[PDB]
Amino acid sequence: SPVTEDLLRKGFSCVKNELLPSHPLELSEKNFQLNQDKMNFSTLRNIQGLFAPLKLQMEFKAVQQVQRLPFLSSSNLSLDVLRGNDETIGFEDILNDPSQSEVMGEPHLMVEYKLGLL
Amino acid sequence: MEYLIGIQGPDYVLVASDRVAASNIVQMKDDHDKMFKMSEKILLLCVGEAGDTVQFAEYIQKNVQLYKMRNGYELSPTAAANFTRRNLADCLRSRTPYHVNLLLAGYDEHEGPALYYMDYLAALAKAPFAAHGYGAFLTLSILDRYYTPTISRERAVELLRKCLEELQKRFILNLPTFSVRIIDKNGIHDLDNISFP
Amino acid sequence: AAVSVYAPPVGGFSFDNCRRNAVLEADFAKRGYKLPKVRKTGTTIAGVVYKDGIVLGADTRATEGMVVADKNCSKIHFISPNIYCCGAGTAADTDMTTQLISSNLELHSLSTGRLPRVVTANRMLKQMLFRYQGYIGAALVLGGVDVTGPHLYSIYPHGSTDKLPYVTMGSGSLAAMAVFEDKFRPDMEEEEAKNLVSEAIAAGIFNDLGSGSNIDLCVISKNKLDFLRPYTVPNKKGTRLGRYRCEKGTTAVLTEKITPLE
Amino acid sequence: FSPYVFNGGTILAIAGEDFAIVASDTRLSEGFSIHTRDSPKCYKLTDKTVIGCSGFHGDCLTLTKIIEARLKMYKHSNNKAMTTGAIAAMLSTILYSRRFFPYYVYNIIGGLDEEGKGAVYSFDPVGSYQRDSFKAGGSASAMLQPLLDNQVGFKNMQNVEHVPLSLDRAMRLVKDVFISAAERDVYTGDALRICIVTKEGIREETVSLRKD
Amino acid sequence: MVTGTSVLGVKFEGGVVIAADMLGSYGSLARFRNISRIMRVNNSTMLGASGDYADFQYLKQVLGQMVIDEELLGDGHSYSPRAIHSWLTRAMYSRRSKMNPLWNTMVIGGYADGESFLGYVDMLGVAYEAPSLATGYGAYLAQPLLREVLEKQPVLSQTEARDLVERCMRVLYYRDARSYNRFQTATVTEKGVEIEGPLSTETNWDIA
Amino acid sequence: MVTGTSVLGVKFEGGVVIAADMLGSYGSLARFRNISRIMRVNNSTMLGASGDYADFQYLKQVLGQMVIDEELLGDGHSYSPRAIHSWLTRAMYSRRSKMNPLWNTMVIGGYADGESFLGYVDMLGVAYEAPSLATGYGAYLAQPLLREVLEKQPVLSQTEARDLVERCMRVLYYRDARSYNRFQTATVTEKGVEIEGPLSTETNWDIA
Amino acid sequence: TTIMAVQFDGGVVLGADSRTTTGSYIANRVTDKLTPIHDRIFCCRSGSAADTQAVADAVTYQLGFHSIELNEPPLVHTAASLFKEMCYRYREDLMAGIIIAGWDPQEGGQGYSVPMGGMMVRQSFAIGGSGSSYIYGYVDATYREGMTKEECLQFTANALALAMERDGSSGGVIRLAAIAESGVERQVLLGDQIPKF
Amino acid sequence: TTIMAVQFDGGVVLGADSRTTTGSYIANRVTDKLTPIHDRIFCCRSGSAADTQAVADAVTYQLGFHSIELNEPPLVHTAASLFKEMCYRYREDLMAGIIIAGWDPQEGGQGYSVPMGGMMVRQSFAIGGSGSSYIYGYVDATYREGMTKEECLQFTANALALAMERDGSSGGVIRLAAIAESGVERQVLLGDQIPKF
Amino acid sequence: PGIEMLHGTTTLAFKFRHGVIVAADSRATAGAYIASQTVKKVIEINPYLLGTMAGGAADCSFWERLLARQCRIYELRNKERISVAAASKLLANMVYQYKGMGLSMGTMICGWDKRGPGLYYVDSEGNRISGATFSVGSGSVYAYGVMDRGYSYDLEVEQAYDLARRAIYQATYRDAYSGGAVNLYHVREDGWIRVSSDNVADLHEKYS
Amino acid sequence: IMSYNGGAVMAMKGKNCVAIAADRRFGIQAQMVTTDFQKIFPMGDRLYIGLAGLATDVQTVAQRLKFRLNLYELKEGRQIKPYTLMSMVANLLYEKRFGPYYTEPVIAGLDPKTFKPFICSLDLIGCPMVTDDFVVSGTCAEQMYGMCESLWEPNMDPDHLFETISQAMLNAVDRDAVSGMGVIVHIIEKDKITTRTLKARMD
Repeated sequence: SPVTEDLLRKGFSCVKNELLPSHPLELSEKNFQLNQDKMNFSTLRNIQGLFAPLKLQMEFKAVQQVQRLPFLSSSNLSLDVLRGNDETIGFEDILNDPSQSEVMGEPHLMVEYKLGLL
Repeated sequence: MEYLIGIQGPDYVLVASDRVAASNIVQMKDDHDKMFKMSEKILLLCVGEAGDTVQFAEYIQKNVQLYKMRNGYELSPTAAANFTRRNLADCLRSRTPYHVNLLLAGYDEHEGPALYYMDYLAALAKAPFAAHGYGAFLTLSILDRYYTPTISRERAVELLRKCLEELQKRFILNLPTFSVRIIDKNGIHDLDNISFP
Repeated sequence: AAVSVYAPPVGGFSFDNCRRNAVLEADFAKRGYKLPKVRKTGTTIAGVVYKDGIVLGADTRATEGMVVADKNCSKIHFISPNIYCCGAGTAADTDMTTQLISSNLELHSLSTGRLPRVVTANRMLKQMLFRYQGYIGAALVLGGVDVTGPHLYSIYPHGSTDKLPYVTMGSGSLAAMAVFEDKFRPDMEEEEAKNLVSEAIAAGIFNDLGSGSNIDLCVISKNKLDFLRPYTVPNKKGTRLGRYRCEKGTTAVLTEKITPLE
Repeated sequence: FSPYVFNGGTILAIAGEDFAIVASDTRLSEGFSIHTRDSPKCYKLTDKTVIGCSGFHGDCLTLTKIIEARLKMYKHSNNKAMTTGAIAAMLSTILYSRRFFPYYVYNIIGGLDEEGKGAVYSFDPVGSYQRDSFKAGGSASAMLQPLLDNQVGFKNMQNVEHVPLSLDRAMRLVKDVFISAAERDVYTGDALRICIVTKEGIREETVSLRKD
Repeated sequence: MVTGTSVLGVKFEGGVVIAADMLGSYGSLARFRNISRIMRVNNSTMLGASGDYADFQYLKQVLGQMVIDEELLGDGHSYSPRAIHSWLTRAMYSRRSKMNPLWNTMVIGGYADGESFLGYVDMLGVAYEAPSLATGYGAYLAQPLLREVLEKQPVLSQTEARDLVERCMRVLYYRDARSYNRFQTATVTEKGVEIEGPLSTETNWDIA
Repeated sequence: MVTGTSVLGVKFEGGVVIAADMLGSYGSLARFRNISRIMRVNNSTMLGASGDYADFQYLKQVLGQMVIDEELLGDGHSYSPRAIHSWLTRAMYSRRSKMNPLWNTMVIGGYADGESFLGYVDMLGVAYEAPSLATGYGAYLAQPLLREVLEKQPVLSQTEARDLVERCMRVLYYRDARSYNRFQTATVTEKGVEIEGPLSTETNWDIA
Repeated sequence: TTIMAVQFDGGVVLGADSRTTTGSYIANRVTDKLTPIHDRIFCCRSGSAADTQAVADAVTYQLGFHSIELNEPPLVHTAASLFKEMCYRYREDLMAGIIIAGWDPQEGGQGYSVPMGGMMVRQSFAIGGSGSSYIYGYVDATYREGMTKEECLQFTANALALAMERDGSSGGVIRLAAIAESGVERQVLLGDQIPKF
Repeated sequence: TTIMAVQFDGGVVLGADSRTTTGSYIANRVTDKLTPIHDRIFCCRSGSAADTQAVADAVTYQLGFHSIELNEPPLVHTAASLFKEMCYRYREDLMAGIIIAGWDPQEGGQGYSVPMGGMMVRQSFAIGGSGSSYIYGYVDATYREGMTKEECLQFTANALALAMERDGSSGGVIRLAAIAESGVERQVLLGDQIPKF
Repeated sequence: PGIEMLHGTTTLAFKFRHGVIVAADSRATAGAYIASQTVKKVIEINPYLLGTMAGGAADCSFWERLLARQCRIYELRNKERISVAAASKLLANMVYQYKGMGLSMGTMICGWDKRGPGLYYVDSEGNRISGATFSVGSGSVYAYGVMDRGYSYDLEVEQAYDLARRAIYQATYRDAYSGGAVNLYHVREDGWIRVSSDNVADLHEKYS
Repeated sequence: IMSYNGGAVMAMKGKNCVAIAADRRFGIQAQMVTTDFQKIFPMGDRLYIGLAGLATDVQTVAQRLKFRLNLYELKEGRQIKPYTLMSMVANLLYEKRFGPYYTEPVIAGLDPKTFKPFICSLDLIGCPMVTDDFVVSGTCAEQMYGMCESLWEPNMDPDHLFETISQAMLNAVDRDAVSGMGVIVHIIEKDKITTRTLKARMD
C-alpha cells in the first residue's frame, strides 16, 4: 500500500514521496475548504442537531452540479453566498487564478473523469 | 562515469558516444547504444542515473512522433529543446530526485545545424561544442584548441579521433570503444565504430 | 494543449519546489557557497495614545543582511480612512498580509456604509496569522480611532494580541520603549506626544545597527488624518570632494547595434 | 561556547611614492549593539612604521602588545631598529605559530623602506605576507578596494596618461571613499582616524563621518 | 549557575559611581536575596561584576591578596586602576585560550592622579574605556539614556548623576526578568570609597 | 502526562477483586490526590486502568456509551466480559497500527455464567488471562507473592484474598516512588459490583 | 504566570498576575489574564499565548450558541466538557494549560481544572502555571474549610503575593476577581496594598 | 531528598529525609543522611551519592588534621572554606549540593550553604534538594525571629513534613537533630508523630 | 575564521633535452572574492632549485622556507650541493609528520644536479612520485590534455615556451580561478633564469 | 545558492534615459560551458527586464511572465505601464513563496505616455521597492555599491550615462571568480533603442 489488479496519459510520479508529506503546511493548504466545511458541519451536528449538516451538505450537492463543463472556467457565482465566503477575499483567488491555467487537459478526458466513469 | 561530446560545423551536428554498461565492479555489456532517435533529423543523447535515463528518454521519444503523426509535418530542433527542457523541469521538481544529462542534436532546413547542452537542473544553452561526463574535464580544452570556426567533415573525424585518443590514454576508466554518427541534409548517416585494440 | 492532465488546476500557494530545494541546500551547505537571504528589515516602531488621537511612527531603513539595501522605504501602510498599521521583519510578507486585510475591510465598509472598527481588523489578522502557524513572520502595530474611542494593538507573528497604551516592536526596540518607560505620562497633548515619539525613535535609531536615515509620523486624530513623510532628517550625507567622472571615449567598444523605434 | 566573535572595522592603506597612509574607522560593534565610538584601530610601532589591525578585538590587542615587546627585544639584542621589511616576516611567523588555533585578525602594515619609498604589506588570518601598493581590507572590504583599483592604478581605461600620486590627492581620495562607503555598510561610520606618515614623523587626523 | 543582572556605571566630575543588584538567580528561581557584588580592593579603586558568582569570589580573593601583598611590602607605590584593568584583561584572555572560560563580566572604576577611569573586561578578551557603561542585559536598556544625556552634556555633577542612576534602576526594575527592589551603590571620590546600601525604588503602576 | 501506579488483581472463588491507588503524578510532583480509577460498566463487569488518565476518561465515555446503548435496546442479552476484552484488544491494536498509541494499560474482571474472567490488554496488542495480574511497575513486586500463594493453593476464600491484597498494598506503598496511603477496591461477586473506598494502610518503621 | 482559584460558600474567587513575557525580557508590564466568557464563567490561561486565545474564542462561540439555543443560563460542567473535548482531540500542538471557574443557579460555586493533556477533574482549590509550584506547601497548610468572602480574598492575596516575589516569570499587579450569586466584582491590588509576606 | 537548616539563639536545628532512590524504584527505605564531621559541625548531602561521600571523607581528613594541629576546637568558617575550595576546583564532574552547620565557642550558631557550582554564602535558613522547592512560600511566610529550641523544632518538623508528602523523591521517617552550646542530641519522628499538615 | 586563501590554482612543468620548464598563474582567491592579482607562486630557495605553490598559501610558504633553511645548512656543512631527491624526501617527511589536521599542499621541487634533471612531486598525502610531465591544482586539468598532446621530448626552446604559454592560456580561459599573469621559468646548468612575465589579455588578443 | 551560476545587473536613471547592463556567462560552478547566454528580455518596446540568478529558474520565470504579459496586453487593449509589471512580478514570485524561486529581477523602462524614466527592484520572494538614483542586484552584489555610489551624478546626458554604466561594471565585475567574460549594455533613450557589447578580461 495498490497493485495493477496507459502510462503516457498519467506518468512520471514515483510512489516514494506521496506517502511522505512536504513542508508541514501541505495538508493544511491542499485540503482547506474541505477541512473548514467538515469542522463547521461537526460543530453544527454537535450543538444544533443532525438536520443541519445533512441539509446544508445536500444543498451543496444540489447547487454543485449546474456549473459549466470541467474543461472551462467556472464562475461559481452561486454556492458562495451560501458557503459564507461572499466577501472573504484571501490567498485563494489572487494567487494562481484558475482562469489563467498554465496547463490544460483534453475536453473529453476531463469530462469523463469528472463523471467518474474512468 | 560516461562520455558525450558533440561538435558543430557548417552543415553537420556530428556526435560521439561511449558504448559501455555499468555495475558494481563489473562491465555487463560492452556495446550499449545510448543514442535514442527522435525523427529523421533529430538525435537525443542521454547519460545519467541508471533506469531514469532510459525511462525519460523513452517517454520523451514516444511524444514527438505523436506531433508528426497528428499534424503531418515535423517539429523543429528549437521546439524540441524548449519542450524537453520543460518536461524535464516539471517532472524533476514534481516528485523525483532525478539525475540525467542530455545533449540534443538536429538539422532543420532554415538555419544550419543546432546542438543544445542541458545540465541536470534543466538549463538550456546553445554552445557550439559541449561535453558531458568526466571526460569533459580532460577533453574540452583539446576540443577548444584546434576548433577552427569552420571545420570540414573530413577534419572533424580526425579532431574527434585525437580528442578520444587523449581520453583513452589519460583516463582512469576503461572506455574501450566509441560510436560515431553524423547528421546531414539526407537523414541520419552512420560511420564505422572507433575501437582501440 | 496537454495530454497528461486530469483534474482542473487549483489556486493557492504552490509547493512544487521544496523537494528540489532541500537537496540543493544540502548540496550547497557543505561546499561553502552563497546562501539566499531576504530583506529582514529589523526596524523600530513606536506608538502612543495621547488625549485625543493616536500617533504612530517607524524608521525607514531596509537592510538585507549586512548591506544597506534601501535608504527610503515606507514602513507605514494604508488600511482604511482611519486605521493605520506598521510592519517589522520580512517586509515581503507584511506588505501582502496588510494589503489583503485592507481590501477585505474596504469591502466590508462598502457593504455597510459606515466606518470600520479596529476589532474587526484585529480579528481577521489574528485568524489569518494563526491559520498560517508560523512560517510567516510579520510583527505589526495596529492602531486607529473608531466610533467608540482610541485603540491600539500589538499583533505577534504567532497570533497573540494585546491592548497596551504604548508599544514598541521590531529588532531594535528596547531603547525606544525604555525612553517611553521613562518619559511617558497619562493624558498628554498632541505636540508633546509627537516630541516624545520623535525622541524615542531617535534614541532607537542612534543606539542600534538595524535602523537609520529618516523618520516619519502618522497622526490620526479624530477629525484630521495626517501623514508626515519625512518628518525629521537626523543624518545627512556629506559631499564628494574630487570629481571622478569619466569623459567620452574612456571605455572601449567591440560591437554596436542601433535600432530606431517610433 | 564559541571562542570567536566579530567586531567589525575597516582598514585602508595607500602606498604612494614617499608616503604611507593608514586609516580606519572607529566603532566597536558586536551582535547588534554598539559598545563605544572612539576605539582607535591605528597603533604606532616605530618612528617610521604604523600597524593597522582589524578583526576580532580580543587578539587585535594581544598581537599589538606582543609585537612591541618583540621589537624591544630585537632592539636590545642587535642594537638597531627593525625596518618595515622584517616586521612582516616576524609577524607572519608569530601568526603561523598557531595554525591549529588561528588568530581572527586582518593586519595591514605600512611604512617606509630603507630609502624613501612607499610600501604596504598585507596578511591573512593564517598568516602569509605579500607586497602590495594600494591593498585594503577588513570587515567592510570588497567595497573599498574596487574604487581604489579604478583610481590609483588606472585599469580598464584607455587614452589616459599615467601620473604619480601627489600627497594632496591622497587624503582627498581617502576621505571621499570612506564617506561613500560608510552609508551602505552597517559596521562602519562614527569617527575616522588617519595616520599619514612621512620621513619627518607621524601626524594624526580626525574627521566626522556619517555622525551616529 | 548563579547569575547577576547588571553592573552599569557612568563617569563623573572627579569620581565614578557604580550600582548593582543584590540578587542571585538559580536559572529562574530567586535562590539568594542578600549577596553583595561590590568590592573595595584598595583606597582608590572599586569593582563590580556580573555573570557567575563563584568566579567572582575567586577573583575577589586573588585580587585582594595581590593588593594586600603590595601594600604590605611598602614602597610608597600602589596599583593604579589601569594596571588592575590590564591584569584582569590578561587573566581573562589566558583563561579563554585554555578552554576554561570564566563566565563573568566586570566593571573597574577609579580616580587617580586627578582623573577618572572606567573599563570593560568582557570574558572574550574585550577591553576599552567609555564615559558610560552597562553590563549583561542592561546593554540595551540602561545604555541609551546615559548615552543621550552624556551627548547632550559631557560633564555633570553629583546630584544629576545620582538621579540618573536612580532613574535607570527604576526602568530596569520595571522591565527586566531578573531584578530586585533593593540595590547597592558606591562612589569613588578622592575622599575614598564609600559603599552605600541597601536602597529602594518607589514605583507607580497607575496605568493598570 | 498524568500517570497511574498499579491496577493489580487476583482471581477468586466466585468473584474477582481489583485494587488501585487514587493518585495522579505530573512526572514527579503529586498534582492530584482524589481521582478515581475503577469503573462499573455494567451489572457484571468492572474495570481498572493505569498509565495516562485522559485516555482512560475517553475509553470510559466510549465504553459506558456502548453498554448503555446495548441495555437501552432491550433483548435480554448483555456484554459478557470476554466480548469487552476482545473489543478493547481490537481498539488498542488498531490505534497502535495507525501511529497514535493510547498510553494505557487496563485490567478487565468479571463473573458471568458461574465462572471468573480476568485479562490484560497492554497497549502493544497483548492479551491473555491468568489467575493473577499486576500492572505498570507492580509486575515485579506485586506479582511474586500472589504467584507463590496461588501455586501453593489454587483456590481461596474471601478473607485470605482480601488480606493478600492488603499485604500487597502494604509492600507496594513501602517500596514505590509513586504511591498513596489510600486506595480503592471493588469485588464483583454475583450480587453485583460494590466499589469500596477509601482505605488505609497501617505501617511500621521500627527498623529505623 | 501564577494562576489559582479557591471555592467558598456562595461563590468563588479568582486571581492572576500580569507579567506576560518572551524569555529574559518583559513583553507587557500589565495585562488582563482573565477572560469573561459569557457573563458568569471565567477562564484563566497559561502555557502559550496564541493557542489559548484560539481555544477561548472557540469556547465562547460554542457556549454562547448553546446558551442561546436552550434559552437557559449555562452550566459550568458544559464549559468544562467543551474545554476537555477541544483540548484532548488536539493533543499534539496545543500546549495550553487552562483553569475555569464560575457560578450557576444550581449547585452554585465550582472550580474546575484541565491541565495540559486534556484531563479534566474538579478540586476545591486549583493552581496552575510555571511559577505555580512554590506555594503548594503554604496553600495546603493554610487552607481550612468554612470561610466567607473577606478572608478568602485575603488568603488568595497572600498566597499569590508569596509566589509573586520568589520567581522570575511573575511580578507586577494582582487581579483578584470574585464571582458570586448576584454578580461579578473586580479589583486590583497595586503598590503597598500587596501584602509583604 | 529535602534538606533544610534553621538558626536560633544558642544553637541550630537540622533535619533530613531518608528516601535515597535510583529512579522510579526505592533503593533504601531508611538511611542516615546526616554525617557527624568532628564532634559539632554537621554536614548534610544532596545531588549524587558517591561524590558527596568522597568530599565528606576529604573534609573529615583535612579538618581533623587542622584541629589537632592547632590544638583548638574548629571554626565553622574553616569548614565552609574547605568545602568551597574542594568543590569549586572540580566544577566539572562533582555535582554535589552540600549544606553544613554547627556550633563553635565564638559566635555560636552558624548556618552555611554551598550549592552546586562552588559558591558559598551564609543565610538564616538554608534549603536544598530536588524536592526542596515546594516549601519556599511556607518557610518565608512562617519564619519569624526570636524563637527558642522547642518552637524551632516544631517549625522544622512541620515545614519538612509538608514537602514530605507532595513529592516522589521524599517519603519516610524524619531525622531532626539539634546542635547546641553543650552537646548534640538526636531524635527520629516516625508514624503518627509526623504532623499531618 | 574565514577561508584563508587560494581555494585553487594551476601550474605545470615538463622536462626535455634542455632542462626543466616551470609555468604558473597568479590568482589567490578567498572562496568567492578575488584577493590579489600578482601573487608570486614560483618560490625561489636557491639558484639551483625552483619550489612550486598550490593548495594552501601559508602552509606552502612556511614549508618552503624550512626546506630552504635545511638545504642552506646542508650546503654549508658538507661543502657539496644537495641533490633534488634528498630535498624532496626531506619535505615529504616534514609534511607527512602532520597528517589529518588539515594540511593541504602541492609542490613540484625541480632543478639540475649531478644526475641531470629531476622533477619529483610531493604533497600532503605523502607519496613521492617522480615523472616527466606534471600539473597540479584546480586548473591542472584543462591543461593536462593540451600539454600532453603537444609534448614531444625533442622540442626546441621557443617551441617549448610557446607550448607552455598556450597550455596556461587555454587552461585559464575555461577555468574560473586561474588567470592574472603568467610566469615562465627555465632551468639549466648555471641555475634558473627568469624567462618572461605576461598578461592574459595580451595573449588572448594575440591568439585570437 | 546564487553561486551555482553567475550574473550581475545594474540600472541608472539619467535625464530622460535609462540604462540596463548585464554579464554573459553560464557555467556549472568552476567549469564553464558557454559564453553567450542572454539575461535581458525585450518585454514591450521601451521596457526591459533584467533577471539574474540561478538560470534554470530564470528561464521559467521569464516564460511565465511573457505569457501573462501577452494575455494582459491582448485582453486590455493598450500597452502596459511600467509600474504594473512591478506588481506583476511581485505576484508571480509570491505565488511560490514557500517553494521559493531564485531570481532578483530588475525592471527599467519608460512610461509610454509621460516618458518619465522608471527603475525598480525586487528581492527573492517579492518586496517592491523603488530607488531614484540607481539599483543593482546579482551574485556580486557587495562589490558594486561602492563603485556606483561615488561615480553617480544626477541629471546625466546619455553619453555620460553610458560611460558611467560602463565604468561601474567593466572594472568592478572582474573582482570575482564567477560572473565575468563579457558585458552587454542596453541604453534606452527617448526615441531609439541601442545595444552595445563591451570587452573585458578573458579570465
